[PDB]
Amino acid sequence: FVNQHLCGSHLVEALYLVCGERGFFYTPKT
Amino acid sequence: GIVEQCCTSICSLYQLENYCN
Amino acid sequence: EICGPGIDIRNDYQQLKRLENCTVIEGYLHILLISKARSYRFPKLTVITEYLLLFRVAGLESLGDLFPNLTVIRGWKLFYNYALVIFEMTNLKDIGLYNLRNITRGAIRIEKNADLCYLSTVDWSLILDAVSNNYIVGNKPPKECGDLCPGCEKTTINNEYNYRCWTTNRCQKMCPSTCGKRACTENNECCHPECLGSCSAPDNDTACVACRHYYYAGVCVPACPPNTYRFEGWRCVDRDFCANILSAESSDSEGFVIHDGECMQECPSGFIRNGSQSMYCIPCEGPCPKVCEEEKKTKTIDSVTSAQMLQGCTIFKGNLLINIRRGNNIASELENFMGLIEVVTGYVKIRHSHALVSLSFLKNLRLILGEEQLEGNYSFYVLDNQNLQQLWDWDHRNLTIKAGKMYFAFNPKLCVSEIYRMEEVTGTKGRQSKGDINTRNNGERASCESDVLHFTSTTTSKNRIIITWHRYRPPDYRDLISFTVYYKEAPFKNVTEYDGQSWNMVDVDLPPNKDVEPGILLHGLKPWTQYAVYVKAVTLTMVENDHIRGAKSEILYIRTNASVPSIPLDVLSASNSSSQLIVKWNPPSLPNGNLSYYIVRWQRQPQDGYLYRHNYCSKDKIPIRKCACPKTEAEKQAEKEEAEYRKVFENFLHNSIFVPRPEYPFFESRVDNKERTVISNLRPFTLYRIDIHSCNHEAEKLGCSASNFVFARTMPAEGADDIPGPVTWEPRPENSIFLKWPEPENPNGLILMYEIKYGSQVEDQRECVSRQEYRKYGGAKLNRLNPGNYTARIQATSLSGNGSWTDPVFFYVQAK
Amino acid sequence: EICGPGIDIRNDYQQLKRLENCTVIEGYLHILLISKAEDYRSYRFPKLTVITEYLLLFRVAGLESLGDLFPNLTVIRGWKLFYNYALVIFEMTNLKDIGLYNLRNITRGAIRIEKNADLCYLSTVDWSLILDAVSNNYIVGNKPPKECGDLCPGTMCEKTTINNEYNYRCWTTNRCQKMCPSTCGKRACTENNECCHPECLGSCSAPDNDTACVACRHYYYAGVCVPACPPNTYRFEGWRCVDRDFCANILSFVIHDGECMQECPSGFIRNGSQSMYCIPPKVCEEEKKTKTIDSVTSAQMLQGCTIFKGNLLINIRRGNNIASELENFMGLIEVVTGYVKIRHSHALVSLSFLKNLRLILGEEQLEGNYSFYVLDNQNLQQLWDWDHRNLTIKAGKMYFAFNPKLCVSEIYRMEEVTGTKGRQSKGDINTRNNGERASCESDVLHFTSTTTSKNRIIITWHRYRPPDYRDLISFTVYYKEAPFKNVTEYDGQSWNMVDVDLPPNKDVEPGILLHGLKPWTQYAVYVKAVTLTMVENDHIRGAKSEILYIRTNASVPSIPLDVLSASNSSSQLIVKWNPPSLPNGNLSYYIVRWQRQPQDGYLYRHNYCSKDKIPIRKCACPKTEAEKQAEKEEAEYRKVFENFLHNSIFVPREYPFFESRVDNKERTVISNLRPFTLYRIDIHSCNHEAEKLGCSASNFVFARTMPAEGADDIPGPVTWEPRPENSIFLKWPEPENPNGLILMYEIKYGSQVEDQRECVSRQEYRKYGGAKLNRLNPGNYTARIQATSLSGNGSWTDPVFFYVQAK
Ligand SMILES: *[C@@H]1O[C@H](CO)[C@@H](O)[C@H](O)[C@H]1NC(C)=O
Ligand SMILES: *[C@@H]1O[C@H](CO)[C@@H](O)[C@H](O)[C@H]1NC(C)=O
Ligand SMILES: *[C@@H]1O[C@H](CO)[C@@H](O)[C@H](O)[C@H]1NC(C)=O
Ligand SMILES: *[C@@H]1O[C@H](CO)[C@@H](O)[C@H](O)[C@H]1NC(C)=O
Repeated sequence: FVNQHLCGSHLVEALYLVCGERGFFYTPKT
Repeated sequence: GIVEQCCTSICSLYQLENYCN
Repeated sequence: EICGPGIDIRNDYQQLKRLENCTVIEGYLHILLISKARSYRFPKLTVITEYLLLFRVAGLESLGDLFPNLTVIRGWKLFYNYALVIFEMTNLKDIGLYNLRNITRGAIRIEKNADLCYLSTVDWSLILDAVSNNYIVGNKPPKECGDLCPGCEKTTINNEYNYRCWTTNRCQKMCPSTCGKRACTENNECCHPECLGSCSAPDNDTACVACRHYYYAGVCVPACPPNTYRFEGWRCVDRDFCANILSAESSDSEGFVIHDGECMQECPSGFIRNGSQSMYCIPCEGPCPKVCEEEKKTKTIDSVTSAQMLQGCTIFKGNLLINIRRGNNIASELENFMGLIEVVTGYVKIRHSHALVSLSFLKNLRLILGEEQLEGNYSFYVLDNQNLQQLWDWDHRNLTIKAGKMYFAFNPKLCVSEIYRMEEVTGTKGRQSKGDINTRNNGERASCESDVLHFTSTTTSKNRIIITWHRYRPPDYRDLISFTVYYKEAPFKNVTEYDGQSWNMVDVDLPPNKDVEPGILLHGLKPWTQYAVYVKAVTLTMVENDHIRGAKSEILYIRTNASVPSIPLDVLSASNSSSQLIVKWNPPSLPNGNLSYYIVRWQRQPQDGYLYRHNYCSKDKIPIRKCACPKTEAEKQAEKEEAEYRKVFENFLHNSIFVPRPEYPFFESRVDNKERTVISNLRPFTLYRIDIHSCNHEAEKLGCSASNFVFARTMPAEGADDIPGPVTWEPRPENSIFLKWPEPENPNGLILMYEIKYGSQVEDQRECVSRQEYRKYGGAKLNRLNPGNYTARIQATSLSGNGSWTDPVFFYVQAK
Repeated sequence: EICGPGIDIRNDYQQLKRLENCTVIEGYLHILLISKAEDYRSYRFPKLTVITEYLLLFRVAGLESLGDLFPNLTVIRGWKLFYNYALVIFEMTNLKDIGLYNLRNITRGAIRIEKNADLCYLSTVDWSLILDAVSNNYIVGNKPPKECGDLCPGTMCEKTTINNEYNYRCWTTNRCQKMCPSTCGKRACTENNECCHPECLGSCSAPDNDTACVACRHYYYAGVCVPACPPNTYRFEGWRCVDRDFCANILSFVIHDGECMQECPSGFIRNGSQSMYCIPPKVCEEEKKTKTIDSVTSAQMLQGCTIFKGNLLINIRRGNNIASELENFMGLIEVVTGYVKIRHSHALVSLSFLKNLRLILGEEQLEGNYSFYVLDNQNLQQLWDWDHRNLTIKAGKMYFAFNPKLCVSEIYRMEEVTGTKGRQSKGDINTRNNGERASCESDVLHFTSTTTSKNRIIITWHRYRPPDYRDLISFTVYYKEAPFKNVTEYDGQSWNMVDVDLPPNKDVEPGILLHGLKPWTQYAVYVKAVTLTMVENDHIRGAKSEILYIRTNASVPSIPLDVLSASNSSSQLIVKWNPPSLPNGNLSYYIVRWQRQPQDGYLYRHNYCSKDKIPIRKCACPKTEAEKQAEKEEAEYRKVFENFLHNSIFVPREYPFFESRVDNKERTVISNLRPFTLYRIDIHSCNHEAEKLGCSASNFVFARTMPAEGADDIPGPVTWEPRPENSIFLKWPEPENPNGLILMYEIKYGSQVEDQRECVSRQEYRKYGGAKLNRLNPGNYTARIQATSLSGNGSWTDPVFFYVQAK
């Protein structure tokens, strides 16, 4: 994570590095 | 949308634990 | 009679007859497009002040037919720095002109004269100083020319020495060294020092053809007495004469003036007239007042040509519009024609001027007096300039408007902030009102605030620069698309972004790594210069109308490196006297530094061995005949639009994916200040090689330049090659005679052969003796001579020509 | 099976197992963010054949090619879309080839493939064969073309004209693009390329059997494809028809016009008697104030709404025919309660699609209180306010700017229909940017007179008297060089503009003098009057003259270029040249003149046996400023003369000039000349008017022909006679015809070996016809002779035998 403004590919990479595995979802069940 | 939180404002961690492990 | 202004004589000889009575021509002389319809001679003409020109004067074989007595071309005004032109003289077989003695000013140009021989048989260094600037091209190849003039003197033409001659019947007469730099008459009697050309009598100022400095009442004078004034740079006249001449008819036609003793049609730059239709220029306290005015109340300018009429005006007492719809590099020429206009009494208006990006071309406007203020009292008014970016409002200029408010509308690219600053400086600080100068449509599309890039590092070389700047992150990193860099040659520091575009472009692209500060290499420069450089950032502004900015570094001035100087130009040398040389050359083309001095080096080149072996008493020759500019339109939209159509899908994916939980030695010497050096203590007849180096202040470290070279031969030692002693004769059988004689001790280069002139009653018989033959025998044998007494002479042919004949040799042959 | 709504596979390759059974999906298919990228080839799914909505793949880092996952995906119906697209493959960091080799028909949407680092085989497959409107596809940012290099096996593979190219077509390195010949035409086809029934779409398991269809190009029911599904069968999700047993049990439904829908449409409403009755309004809801529209995905959210209580902003950047679809979704809107705006809608050519809009109530307005706003529509040629249809704005301002192709009168025409003139200043409806490239209403000015010369044109036009004479302010005259008549007013403003003012005298019609034109050239000219477009708007009539073509008369040209000559064979001389620099008209021919220049009588006066002089020996780089100045100066120099050669020099039209004229070519040969004799070659250069005005001047050269080898040799035998003092006279004939001249003769002779050599002058032979060799030593002798001509030494004569008696 960086305290700068996150956007685009940088956003996706930072999001992965923050969450990692088994934590990140989009729910069709909703 | 997530961009309006992050591409316009800043997104601290507290705004991002919601869907991490 | 002194002919008047320039004669032109085209379309027939019968108009050439005008030249019959006058002995001096004032001004040029054009002879154009004649065609034979005949013998004409004009022995009156002697001096042509200014130049001469001939062009397609068909049927003319030589200028020696017309002007046998042309002696001086003073060249006071020149034809593009040429004092003589002979162009496409299709039938001209020789220049002639055999009495031409001096061309005071300018060079000579003789080209495409398809049959012009006798080009290099003239010592041009004896008629004119700057032989380097001459220009001879395309004429008949001198190699196929005859150049067979009688046989007269000869001179050392650079490496070669040979006869000099104007035409087949004449030689280029010159004075001897006894008179030195003085003029001379035909019989070599030194003339009056203030005399030019030939003389009727020696050392008499009243007997000359032309006076080098000045002429007055038939008396050559260095500077004519006080109460006389210089006229046309060769003669003097009284004060009242200049007052009685009227210049060419014109709105400004007036009498002549007197300044520094010179009589001129108008006052010189830096001086102007007093108003009494005076005859006295005066100091001009500063700039001088013109006061141009026009016929219209208002001078409309539609293009450069219409502004040309203001060319040379300073104070325009009238209104102005500018309606320059289109045209290239207009501002650069408006600077020349109109930039000096410094007070406009009316108003100033610009409309539809889509060619102007800056009003800098009005360099020195320091007042708009507003005598013609418009509705609402407007005196400065610009409307619908779809390309205007910068009024004349740099930190380094001021302005003042006496009266009348301002108006600006439909200027898409003009910062409203810039016009605020402008109205602050112009003194009209608070006269206007909100509606006069609107904020809606002015500058609506200007990137009117910009971040600053920083140059992190710089790297310089001769012929290359390597430069880098920090990584610019705009708020949203996809907005930056590329970098663009500008540079130009700038020897001074008064430069700005809006100087025409004069500016070069490169197209560095965003770094492909993510830990490397960008950078560019500028290649193809030249040393010791001072280039200017600034960077900008191409960025995607769509809906960033108030989100992103541009970037702009400071104009940063840097100077490449220092090379070793470069070659010396036009190295030319002659020998005025034996054992001395004179050398002249021109500065090197590329200093690569502030020139410190030059270095001259000479070595005695060996005399060729080729010349020893061959028996020229037996030989012959023959005659004959028989990286890109991708700007285009890709860059405008085809890469801007296509990177703001991938930044608006990506913001539809992430927003419907992510959901959260609730032979000889070399010498060397050094010249000081001027390109000239008289070497002394040389051999009488030695060929030299000269190597001439240029060394700047930085060449002490880098070494000196490459050597431009020329071969120079000294004048032969007079009388050195004549036979030094008496000849000896001995009898031989078969009524033969053997002759032995001494060789010269110090010959001019070499002794090639001997010629024996002999006979019983008259010396009809002649024989050639080779140098090798003399070495073997010490002479030659004459065989089977008829009985009787005989007398003979011998001649030795040295490299400098034939020597002097011997004391006649008396001998006899008996029958038995 | 028939999968339920949508299938979102994510988190890890394990969950992808949810597709293990499924053969057709009534929903989108998302494969996203499988970050582990490890299991990769551990899963396969041959069941899937038909997807009724789009298909999306995003950052599945571990996959190599979709051919491993979905071998039999046959039709992607695209009944919905993902931002105008039915198939999206984005940021697939490790995808090398697409695959999907059985895919044969995409119905509705386009395709976007983007930012795939190493996806080759893009554009190597003819997309027009799989879907229509290839112009709506968008492939960019992929691996650069030249890097990998597409190939098929043996590259031996199927072919067509890919766009304008012609090459193999490759799904992947192992499989060609399975395509069957054109013989089937519109029909589908099976393996071995046999045409099936016209209701099969894509593949087909048996030839010409309805049941064998993999998918149905119209509808599917009871395992059989049918152009229209049976009676009492209600079209559902646009690919299958069902009955009340189904639609009654989906989780919250209604019926109408045979479609099974979530709600009744506009003009029909629920009837409480029975749920099926959509008995004969519809409102979209708002969450944002500004409901921006950029794509059919966002426009489709409005489908069927009668009243939109929000704000519209339209930003349609691209789309070849998007206007067709927007009509079906938005065409049923009649009220927009908020403001309406447009922005960079460079795709809209007409607002006609908003079929039934009536009111813009302006409950909310932009900054500055604008209720209808239009800006920078680079292609908006037409508004929808034709007099046939009404548009009522209930409050607020208008505004218009930067509408390059919208003709301004149309805005005013719309301005009338709404009756809203009394709310706007110049800036709002200015003419200085809104509409300056579209034509229409215009009086016609009549050119009363024309006058032309070689360098000037004078024209006059009738007095335009508008309904108020004060409206006109000036006349503007446009002209440009136009060799061909395919010219229009809007060809770039190359068009020179000139300003002319109506003369104060009202009895004289205006006119202009144009100067500085090229002679003999076509110039286009038309006239547009300038009027004060205000107060009565469109009633300011405007005027435009027709485009008029004028050509100014003519004059003369220039000469032959690169005149050169040489000799290849005796009596022949080859001559070349080029066209002149400025013909200033149609060239016609050249003229060649030639003349003998004498053998040098100047030269047979010299005694070459006498003294002769000693031989003396034996990505365009830039441009510096100074340069610019330099190559300017030379320019002024060479221009100073040309205006001299002119003065219309006008050539009306020892040995004389022989003459001939050139027919077709800039080279000519003249033969049968005197060998080795010097000549002159002179050439003029002519135009089609050189027959009357005279032909341009000459560029000339000289030539010496090839000598006849041995012609300089002695033409006969040598003769010898004795002479006193042991002397010998040799008499030989002179060469009748020399190679330019006879210069000299040389005799080599000797007693036992021909050591002796001497030089015999030409004049000596003239006096005596020979030479006397005098005072020879006793003994026999031999002797040969070499005349020297201008072409070099001849051949040596035959041996000459003579002797000297000792007694
Ligand atoms: C800048 O200074 C130079 C002096 O080197 C001068 O020639 C020039 O006119 C000045 N102004 C500009 C715009 O270059
Ligand atoms: C696939 O079908 C089989 C057979 O009915 C069933 O056992 C299995 O659970 C199904 N798998 C899924 C993921 O529904
Ligand atoms: C795909 O199928 C649709 C069904 O209507 C048809 O309109 C379209 O022409 C087909 N395209 C191709 C390339 O066969
Ligand atoms: C402009 O709109 C605002 C908000 O709807 C309204 O309050 C105001 O009265 C309007 N007129 C103005 C600002 O002149």
